[PDB]
Amino acid sequence: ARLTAYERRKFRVRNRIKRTGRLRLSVFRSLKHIYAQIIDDEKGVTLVSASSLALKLKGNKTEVARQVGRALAEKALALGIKQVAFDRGPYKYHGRVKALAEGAREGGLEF
Amino acid sequence: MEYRLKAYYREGEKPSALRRAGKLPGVMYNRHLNRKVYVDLVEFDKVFRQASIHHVIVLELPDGQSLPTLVRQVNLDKRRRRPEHVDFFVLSDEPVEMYVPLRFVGTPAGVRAGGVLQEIHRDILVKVSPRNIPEFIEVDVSGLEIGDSLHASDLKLPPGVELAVSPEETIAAVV
Amino acid sequence: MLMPRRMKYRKQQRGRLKGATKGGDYVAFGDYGLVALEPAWITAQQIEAARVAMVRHFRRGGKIFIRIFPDKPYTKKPLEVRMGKGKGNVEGYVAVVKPGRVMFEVAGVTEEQAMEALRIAGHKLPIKTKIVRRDAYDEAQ
Amino acid sequence: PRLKVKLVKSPIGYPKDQKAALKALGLRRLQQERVLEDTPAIRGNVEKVAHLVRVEVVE
Amino acid sequence: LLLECTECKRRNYATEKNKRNTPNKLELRKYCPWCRKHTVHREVK
Amino acid sequence: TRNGRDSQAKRLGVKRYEGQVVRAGNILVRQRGTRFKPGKNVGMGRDFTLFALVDGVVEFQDRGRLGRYVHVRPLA
RNA sequence: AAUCCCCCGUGCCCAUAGCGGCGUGGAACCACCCGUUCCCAUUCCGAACACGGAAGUGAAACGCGCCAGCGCCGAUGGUACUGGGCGGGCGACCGCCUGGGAGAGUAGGUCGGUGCGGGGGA
RNA sequence: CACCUCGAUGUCGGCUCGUCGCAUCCUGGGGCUGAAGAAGGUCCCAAGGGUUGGGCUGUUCGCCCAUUAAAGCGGCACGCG
RNA sequence: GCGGUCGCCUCCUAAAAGGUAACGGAGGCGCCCAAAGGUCCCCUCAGGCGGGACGGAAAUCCGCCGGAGAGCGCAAGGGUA
RNA sequence: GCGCUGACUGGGGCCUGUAGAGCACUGAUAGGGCUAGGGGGCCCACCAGCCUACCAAACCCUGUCAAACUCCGAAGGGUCCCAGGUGGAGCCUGGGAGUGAGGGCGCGAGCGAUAACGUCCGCGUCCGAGCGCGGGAACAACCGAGACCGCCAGCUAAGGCC
Ligand SMILES: [Mg+2]
Ligand SMILES: [Mg+2]
Ligand SMILES: [Mg+2]
Ligand SMILES: [Mg+2]
Ligand SMILES: [Mg+2]
Ligand SMILES: [Mg+2]
Ligand SMILES: [Mg+2]
Ligand SMILES: [Mg+2]
Ligand SMILES: [Mg+2]
Ligand SMILES: [Mg+2]
Ligand SMILES: [Mg+2]
Ligand SMILES: [Mg+2]
Ligand SMILES: [Mg+2]
Ligand SMILES: [Mg+2]
Ligand SMILES: [Mg+2]
Ligand SMILES: [Mg+2]
Ligand SMILES: [Mg+2]
Ligand SMILES: [Mg+2]
Ligand SMILES: [Mg+2]
Ligand SMILES: [Mg+2]
Ligand SMILES: [Mg+2]
Ligand SMILES: [Mg+2]
Ligand SMILES: [Mg+2]
Ligand SMILES: [Mg+2]
Ligand SMILES: [Mg+2]
Ligand SMILES: [Mg+2]
Ligand SMILES: [Mg+2]
Ligand SMILES: [Mg+2]
Ligand SMILES: [Mg+2]
Ligand SMILES: [Mg+2]
Ligand SMILES: [Mg+2]
Ligand SMILES: [Mg+2]
Ligand SMILES: [Mg+2]
Ligand SMILES: [Mg+2]
Ligand SMILES: [Mg+2]
Ligand SMILES: [Mg+2]
Ligand SMILES: [Mg+2]
Ligand SMILES: [Mg+2]
Ligand SMILES: [Mg+2]
Ligand SMILES: [Mg+2]
Ligand SMILES: [Mg+2]
Ligand SMILES: [Mg+2]
Ligand SMILES: [Mg+2]
Ligand SMILES: [Mg+2]
Ligand SMILES: [Mg+2]
Ligand SMILES: [Mg+2]
Ligand SMILES: [Mg+2]
Ligand SMILES: [Mg+2]
Ligand SMILES: [Mg+2]
Ligand SMILES: [Mg+2]
Ligand SMILES: [Mg+2]
Ligand SMILES: [Mg+2]
Ligand SMILES: [Mg+2]
Ligand SMILES: [Mg+2]
Ligand SMILES: [Mg+2]
Ligand SMILES: [Mg+2]
Ligand SMILES: [Mg+2]
Ligand SMILES: [Mg+2]
Ligand SMILES: [Mg+2]
Ligand SMILES: [Mg+2]
Ligand SMILES: [Mg+2]
Ligand SMILES: [Mg+2]
Ligand SMILES: [Mg+2]
Ligand SMILES: [Mg+2]
Ligand SMILES: [Mg+2]
Ligand SMILES: [Mg+2]
Ligand SMILES: [Mg+2]
Ligand SMILES: [Mg+2]
Ligand SMILES: [Mg+2]
Ligand SMILES: [Mg+2]
Ligand SMILES: [Mg+2]
Ligand SMILES: [Mg+2]
Ligand SMILES: [Mg+2]
Ligand SMILES: [Mg+2]
Ligand SMILES: [Mg+2]
Ligand SMILES: [Mg+2]
Ligand SMILES: [Mg+2]
Ligand SMILES: [Mg+2]
Ligand SMILES: [Mg+2]
Ligand SMILES: [Mg+2]
Ligand SMILES: [Mg+2]
Ligand SMILES: [Mg+2]
Ligand SMILES: [Mg+2]
Ligand SMILES: [Mg+2]
Ligand SMILES: [Mg+2]
Ligand SMILES: [Mg+2]
Repeated sequence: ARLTAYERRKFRVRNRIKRTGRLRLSVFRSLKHIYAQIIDDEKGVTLVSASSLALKLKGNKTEVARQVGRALAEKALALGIKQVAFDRGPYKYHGRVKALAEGAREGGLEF
Repeated sequence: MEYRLKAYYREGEKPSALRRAGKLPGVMYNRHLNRKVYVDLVEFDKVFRQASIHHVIVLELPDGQSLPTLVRQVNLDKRRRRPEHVDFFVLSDEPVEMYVPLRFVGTPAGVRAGGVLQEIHRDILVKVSPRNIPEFIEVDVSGLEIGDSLHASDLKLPPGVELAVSPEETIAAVV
Repeated sequence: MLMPRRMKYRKQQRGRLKGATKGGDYVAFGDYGLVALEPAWITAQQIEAARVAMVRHFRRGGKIFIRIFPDKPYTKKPLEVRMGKGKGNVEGYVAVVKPGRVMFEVAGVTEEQAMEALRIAGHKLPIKTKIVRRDAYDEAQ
Repeated sequence: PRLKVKLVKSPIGYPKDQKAALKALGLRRLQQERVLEDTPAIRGNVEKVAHLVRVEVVE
Repeated sequence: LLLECTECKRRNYATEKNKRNTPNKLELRKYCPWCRKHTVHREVK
Repeated sequence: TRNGRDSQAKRLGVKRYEGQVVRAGNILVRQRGTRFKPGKNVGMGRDFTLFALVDGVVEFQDRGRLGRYVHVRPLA
């Protein structure tokens, strides 16, 4: 069994994003935590990091997400970065993935 | 069982020329070294007829040395089916891979007078120690039976080492 | 005589014969063989006449091999006609044979016998030939 | 290390791009010698007509 | 079936093409006029 | 004879090679399938036709498993 | 921050990183897991997707190692072919010079390498 | 095939007159024979000469009658208006 | 002349850019689809083995194996999970 | 009119799928092996059923073939850049044309019969228009060689030197 709905859906949505040219607001979410990474392709380089497992916070992971959401803005917007795309990878734009995006407010956005 | 050759060294000189001068181009190689040489065609032929990638050639060669080499490929030009380049493989202390003749021994093998000898492979690929090198291999069983088959693990297999893949293959049958 | 059943395309160009025997080429089934010295198209009806000549001079045992096969469609107009309007028409099949190739090749017979058969068999061919035995060199595999 | 090229065999019946080289050099007549700068480009044409020219090395 | 569908005033006639006997209804769909902008557009003649 | 037909040669292929200077618009490759894929600053039309999106120069990229790519690296 | 080890992200190279066998890892990460109230769900199924949780397990997955049976990569010689230049044969075709030079096969090689960013260590 | 000839190279057969080739029909000379003899078969040498008259059909060709040492095959713009 | 052909697409011929002829080798078009169109979200085939009432080579189902040999309205090619 | 951009050549990048080879796909294909089912030959006619001296799928070896097959793949060719290259070179605008019946040869193919002084394309060349000169006995195109004029001077090319 080569490649999986996971790996597939992952490329599918992520490949489209990488065409538009913008900086990528990649979102990896785990069972316990949710992390966020602003990457620049063609330079193969990350610019602004913002995890929850790095901000040692907890209590309802939909609300944690938004926090690490707003956390990403602050750190980033202070580096000039304003406009970006927003990955979303394998995750449907919903719950804590949608939450973090809604948190990414106070920083460029359009999402 | 022991065959002497001779040899020389190559660097320049077009193989075309050597060829013209009765000499037969060729390379000498193994895990450690690789160098181009040339034998004498008239000489080499005499040896290889009997040698034949089955037995070991010692290869004299200035340098006074005497190198344990099997012949692992003979390129002969199709137009005259004569050889045009030999490449000699030199042995060291590490199990090699080779072809060993198959002394079809026994008899008409069961149901005698008669049956079918069914000759498949006058050789066989074996991973063996460069030290002990079987001159051939006894292939008897008894024999034998009618419509049977000596696979491969049924064969003698002297204290060389073992087979070379192909656990199950013809080698014997009567029909 | 001897044609290849089911063909993707009937009627094929003709190409040249500058080759030198793709291979081949080194005997691989019998004790003796007939090798092609010249390039030619060998006709199924030429092969069948070479085969028979041997099985015949072998009492009936015997053990040919042939090794060449007529897969090339040979065409030819209906004569008494002029160029243009379709192509040949197919009147048989040939095997392409450049020098080096081993045709036929026999086994399970004496030498003064196999060699006499191969000679006969050779007279049925439009090219010059050569009889071989098979030594180490042949064991090219 | 200037080169001395000299037309010795007629190009009547040779490809047109070869008559072009004999031109790129400046050779117009048989037996004509011409001494040119020995460079890669200038050698290209000299070896292209290598069968019609005779080359010597000069001061 | 060559088709020429129009708007709903001053005509218009921005022609398209419905091939068969189904769609066989009024064969209408929302389109845009050269005049104002985006209106119903129905099928006729 | 039942044969005799054929169609007009479609003059397909690459139109700009690597290290050629192009301009926004210049079509860079005419092809049937996606023999080449649109890279950086390279669009591709409904007939799979690749063209410069901006001015600049032409460079090719063989991403092995990922196929071959035509990029228009700017300079504008 | 330096160097380094492990882990999670994300790239790049695009099989020497792959298949398969064996062995390992749960403190931390990750997964599975525990539930289906709530957002949201499955043309049926909380399998998936999704949320809220965390007792348990590294069985599955994944990560890391080892093994060359397969897969993959693969010279060096030597040929085939051939720019250009010359010969030869009734031909079908063949040979020489000078430059370029495979394919198969042989010796071998390989069960990864590395960029940026995190978390944890020394 | 379409190369000279369409500001013309008259086309079958017969007649006439030939001439040449030999892959020889007869005659001369041979070898082999499954050649007793006589008579044949088959192949070799040999082109000097010879190689009939009729019926039928425009015919060439062929069938046929009567013979013969034999009733030769071809080329010469299917020789020759 | 008779026959066949006459425009368009695909493949080869075509000599590794493009182009390239013949009464050269073989096929196809003169439509079609209001969804077979746009976008967003999900999903991944064909086969092979084993398993399972009526189920048979093949209807639907479960298991493992399966990088594309399936599919993409119709020819061929290129393309594509 | 512009004027170093030209053919050709050196270096560099990119494009290609032929020659050759290969058999991984599409097909073709020799022998052997092992086995779907049938030819069968038959036991039954309830399971069945044994054997393969004809097949023959796949599968495995050993062997091969292909314009419309390619896991491979040269040499070459195309194009751009930077250089050399001053040439009856190049480019731009315009006046005048003629040609739109080609032919031989070499090489690469198709057609044909691996026939034609055949035919149809491709790349080259000459004749065409060099039926001017030398060689090839004589001979448009094979070899040599591009004839401005004169010389009772010299060196050579092919080819030759009884
Ligand atoms: Mg071979
Ligand atoms: Mg000449
Ligand atoms: Mg309109
Ligand atoms: Mg045509
Ligand atoms: Mg075409
Ligand atoms: Mg490439
Ligand atoms: Mg990772
Ligand atoms: Mg690969
Ligand atoms: Mg593994
Ligand atoms: Mg364990
Ligand atoms: Mg594991
Ligand atoms: Mg624990
Ligand atoms: Mg714990
Ligand atoms: Mg585990
Ligand atoms: Mg893990
Ligand atoms: Mg290799
Ligand atoms: Mg080499
Ligand atoms: Mg190689
Ligand atoms: Mg290792
Ligand atoms: Mg760190
Ligand atoms: Mg004429
Ligand atoms: Mg003509
Ligand atoms: Mg006149
Ligand atoms: Mg007159
Ligand atoms: Mg006679
Ligand atoms: Mg007589
Ligand atoms: Mg007598
Ligand atoms: Mg007599
Ligand atoms: Mg005589
Ligand atoms: Mg009359
Ligand atoms: Mg008569
Ligand atoms: Mg008559
Ligand atoms: Mg008479
Ligand atoms: Mg006469
Ligand atoms: Mg006549
Ligand atoms: Mg006459
Ligand atoms: Mg008259
Ligand atoms: Mg008359
Ligand atoms: Mg008509
Ligand atoms: Mg082309
Ligand atoms: Mg299935
Ligand atoms: Mg089943
Ligand atoms: Mg079943
Ligand atoms: Mg497909
Ligand atoms: Mg299709
Ligand atoms: Mg296709
Ligand atoms: Mg396809
Ligand atoms: Mg200049
Ligand atoms: Mg140019
Ligand atoms: Mg250049
Ligand atoms: Mg390729
Ligand atoms: Mg070929
Ligand atoms: Mg194959
Ligand atoms: Mg097949
Ligand atoms: Mg077989
Ligand atoms: Mg081919
Ligand atoms: Mg093709
Ligand atoms: Mg390769
Ligand atoms: Mg070039
Ligand atoms: Mg170049
Ligand atoms: Mg310049
Ligand atoms: Mg001019
Ligand atoms: Mg002008
Ligand atoms: Mg004008
Ligand atoms: Mg005209
Ligand atoms: Mg014309
Ligand atoms: Mg022409
Ligand atoms: Mg011309
Ligand atoms: Mg010409
Ligand atoms: Mg002539
Ligand atoms: Mg030649
Ligand atoms: Mg000819
Ligand atoms: Mg002609
Ligand atoms: Mg020429
Ligand atoms: Mg004229
Ligand atoms: Mg002349
Ligand atoms: Mg001229
Ligand atoms: Mg004259
Ligand atoms: Mg003359
Ligand atoms: Mg003369
Ligand atoms: Mg002359
Ligand atoms: Mg002059
Ligand atoms: Mg002069
Ligand atoms: Mg003199
Ligand atoms: Mg001389
Ligand atoms: Mg003379």
